[PDB]
Amino acid sequence: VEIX
Amino acid sequence: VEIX
Amino acid sequence: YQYNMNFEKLGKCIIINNKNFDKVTGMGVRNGTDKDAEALFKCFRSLGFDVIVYNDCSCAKMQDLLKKASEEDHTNAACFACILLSHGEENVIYGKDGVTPIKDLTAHFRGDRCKTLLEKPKLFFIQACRGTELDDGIQ
Amino acid sequence: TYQYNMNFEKLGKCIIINNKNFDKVTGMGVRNGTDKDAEALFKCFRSLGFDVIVYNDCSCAKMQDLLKKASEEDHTNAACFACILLSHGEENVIYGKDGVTPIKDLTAHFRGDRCKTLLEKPKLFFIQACRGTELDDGIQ
Amino acid sequence: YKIPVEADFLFAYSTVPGYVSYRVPGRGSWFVQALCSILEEHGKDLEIMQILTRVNDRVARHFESDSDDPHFHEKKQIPCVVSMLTKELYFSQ
Amino acid sequence: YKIPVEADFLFAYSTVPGYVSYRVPGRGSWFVQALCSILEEHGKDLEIMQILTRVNDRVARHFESDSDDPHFHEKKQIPCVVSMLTKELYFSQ
Repeated sequence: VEIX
Repeated sequence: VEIX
Repeated sequence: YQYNMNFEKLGKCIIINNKNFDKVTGMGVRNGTDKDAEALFKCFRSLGFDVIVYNDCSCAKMQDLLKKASEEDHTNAACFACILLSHGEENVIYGKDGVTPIKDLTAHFRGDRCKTLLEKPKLFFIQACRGTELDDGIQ
Repeated sequence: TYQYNMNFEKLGKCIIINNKNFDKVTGMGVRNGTDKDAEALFKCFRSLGFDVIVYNDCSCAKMQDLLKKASEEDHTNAACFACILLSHGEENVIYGKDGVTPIKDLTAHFRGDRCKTLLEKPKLFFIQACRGTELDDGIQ
Repeated sequence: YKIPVEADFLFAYSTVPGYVSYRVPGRGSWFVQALCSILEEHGKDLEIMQILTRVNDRVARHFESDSDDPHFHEKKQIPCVVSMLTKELYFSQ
Repeated sequence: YKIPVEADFLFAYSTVPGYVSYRVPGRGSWFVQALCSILEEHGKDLEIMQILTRVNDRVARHFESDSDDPHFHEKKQIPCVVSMLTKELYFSQ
């Protein structure tokens, strides 16, 4: 996962 | 009327 | 799809009724708050809460109150309610002596910090200002 | 009288802002996955009955103007308005490709006094963006 | 297996961020009096968001400031519900 | 006669204030994809808060970020609904  |  | 309400108790209800403030704070007496608090007391009592009303609390006191409730055993409680009646600015609320952040008051009840209210609703009702803007209305 | 009145010619507009690529100066990464967001969203909101419009890689100026102009349209025969924002964000703020702009300024265009044809009508904003850097570790 | 630490909170603010909230020395504050009356009539049969939504409406519709008011003058207020709840909440059964 | 200017807004944030929000490069973001999935199934028969509450539950329960996952080991997220609505909202009829 990546983050906004 | 007063404010909090 | 609903919270499970099958418990011995609905839960604890804390009402903080700050009315008179230290002159250092520069803030007026909050006339009317008593008729709030006792109307609040009957309602939440009638819902089934165990309601306790604390008056003119300091910031340290307010912290202590929620910290202590955090640490109680809520295993037989369905939920928790806290009601704050005071002066306020955005993100912060007034004690008798000054301001304290609302986050700090509520953080004690985070899932990792209060395991007996895990998966249980934690309700905060807040009557206080959140800034100085006025809403003029329309229509 | 406990529900919003939905008897209008159309349900309303759905604005989707699909920010994926950002100017390097902002220090913000490509938001891989946002296309599938945007693509589930228009199919979804179309199916409800919205008039859906998808905008891509908007500047802050673009985002403002776009929502401003939408505010200024005639929503008289519309039941409601929906806006979905897909971007990077920090607390109280959302990213254009160009930089940041506050959520308040974007939504304020639709306040009752500034968009009279959506008066007494629900105004929906869905926001996929970060709001700070804190992480949630979980429990049990 | 796990659950976010910020989950299952609900905040019922008397007003929106940036704004003031009103109190009448004789009768009490707008939010609390609307809240109680709605809880008094519907606390045990309506879901909490329904309750708080009805409270929003009363504060939104039933209250003004006359204009004769020396400081504020015909004003209006809207409360603000913040829900991180994960289930519907009923206060009975 | 009058209505607050900030009234009748609803904000459905993907996460709580101060916190991060998760997006999967293959699939999309947790919040949106939970949101759509529930709207595809229930958009036409559930009230908006019910829908969003169910979204809160799914993002909270159904999602974690795995252990072999670097940067962010088994992490959690909870969305954040801000309602200034004055009525129940159904997307039909």
